[PDB]
Amino acid sequence: MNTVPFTSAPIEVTIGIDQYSFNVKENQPFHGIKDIPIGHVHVIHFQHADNSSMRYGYWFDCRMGNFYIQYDPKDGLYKMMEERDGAKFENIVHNFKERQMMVSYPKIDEDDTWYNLTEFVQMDKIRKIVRKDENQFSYVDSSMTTVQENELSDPAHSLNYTVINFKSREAIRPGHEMEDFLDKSYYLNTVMLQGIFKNSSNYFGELQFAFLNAMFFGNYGSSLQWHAMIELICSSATVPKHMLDKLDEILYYQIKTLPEQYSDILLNERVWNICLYSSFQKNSLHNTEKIMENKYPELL
Amino acid sequence: GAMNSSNYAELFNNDIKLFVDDTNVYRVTVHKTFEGNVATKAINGCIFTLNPKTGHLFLKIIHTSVWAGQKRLSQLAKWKTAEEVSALVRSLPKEEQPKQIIVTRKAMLDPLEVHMLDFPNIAIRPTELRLPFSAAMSIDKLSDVVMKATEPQMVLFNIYDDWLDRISSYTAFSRLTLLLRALKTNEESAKMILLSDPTITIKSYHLWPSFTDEQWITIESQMRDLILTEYGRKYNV
Repeated sequence: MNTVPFTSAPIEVTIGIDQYSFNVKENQPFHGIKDIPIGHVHVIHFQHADNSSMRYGYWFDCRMGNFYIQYDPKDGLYKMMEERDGAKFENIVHNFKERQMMVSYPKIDEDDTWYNLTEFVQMDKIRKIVRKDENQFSYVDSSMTTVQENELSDPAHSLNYTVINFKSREAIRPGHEMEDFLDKSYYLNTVMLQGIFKNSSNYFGELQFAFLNAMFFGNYGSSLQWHAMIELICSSATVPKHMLDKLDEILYYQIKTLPEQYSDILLNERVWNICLYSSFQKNSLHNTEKIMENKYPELL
Repeated sequence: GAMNSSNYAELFNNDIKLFVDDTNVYRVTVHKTFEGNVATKAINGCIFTLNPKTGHLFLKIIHTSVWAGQKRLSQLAKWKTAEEVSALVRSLPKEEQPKQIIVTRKAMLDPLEVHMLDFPNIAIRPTELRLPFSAAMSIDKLSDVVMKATEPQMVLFNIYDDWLDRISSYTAFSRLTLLLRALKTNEESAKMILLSDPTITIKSYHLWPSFTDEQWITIESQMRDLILTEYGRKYNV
């Protein structure tokens, strides 16, 4: 069980940790989150009471260091930092617990939700999408744009997701124009799986990370990336059976976890109706299809 | 973006552009089989690729042999159209390649775009105009060359004959589309109007009769009257 202490809470803010969140009042004595499960990535995110614009947050993994949060009154936001003095850090953590000023990561023991949403997400890959190599943790916010979005402006702040484009030379072998555009199996399996991602777990990891960024920050480019990676699979006639089964599980827990009130902007009608009902894999997403119909029949 | 009544004069500026119409690419007859089921028989078709400024027409003849053993022919037709248009562009010298291709049906956008990936600076555009180019097989000489073909064949024509010696592109295209609209709404009457007078002949190297300027006025008036009449009959107005 690991801990992320907070130096203070000077401004009124809603704090999230993974799918949980807590309201904290201006200069309430809040000093961290404890009992955070080791073994998965995590995200701690913020939304100031005064600016329901710009949700922001930090991906991290407690195995990679001792991290803590500190409000910065110049930049006006809660910053994640690393403490390198291991002794000085257990000291702060232990004194804050003794005073009981820390909330407990509130995991129900039956609940695999977070595992299921992050099964394939690995910190190492996050730090390639969010390049900032002097920190072990990664910042994301509502307004950050992706590399593809930038192509159609500041690259230091870009989400370097893998660029997918169905009408590109990459996607289309010369002489197989019609074949490849109607059956993306080539693009999926050779170009993307074998070529760029190397295996399905990295692909699933990027898909899951894109969804989580869309959900927690309303990051629109991430929503686009998540839909594109689903569509690439659902629009391929030839998919390894281990991928289809896992995809149904992945999407199920993602649809299950979304706030009900957000289905309008986060869920692309065309892609979902095509994946569930028109595509090659229309019949391979039984759990994802059952939950979509029983929760958002409108969008369909 | 899309082509409409507002940006109509762009067709006649000096940016090379082509219209592509695929409506006659996949042509069938529908008949009854011995067991009483329905079957189709393909006949020869053509891609109608036209430069509206110069009148040059690139009539690509689609031989029934193309369909042999293929499924989802109506879908395939769109891809074969885009394949052949792309090959036409590749075959032309750089300075003759179009800057825009305007497809008369929106279903052609994705096939063409995909086939034209090698030409990112050629813009593929839809149109909101309701152009009459499907009636191109009502022009006797075009229908004749399509139906006689025994192999894939490209045949070149100027669809304006020699009109441009005497009128502007704008006026030529309005005449062409008026003639085709008429032939589409009522071929039999349209063709009657064109040939009634046996003393007005079609040159061997032309598609339409050698009307004088005054005779074209009478013709155009006669085609307008034909079109408006058929409208009242269609809608009871």
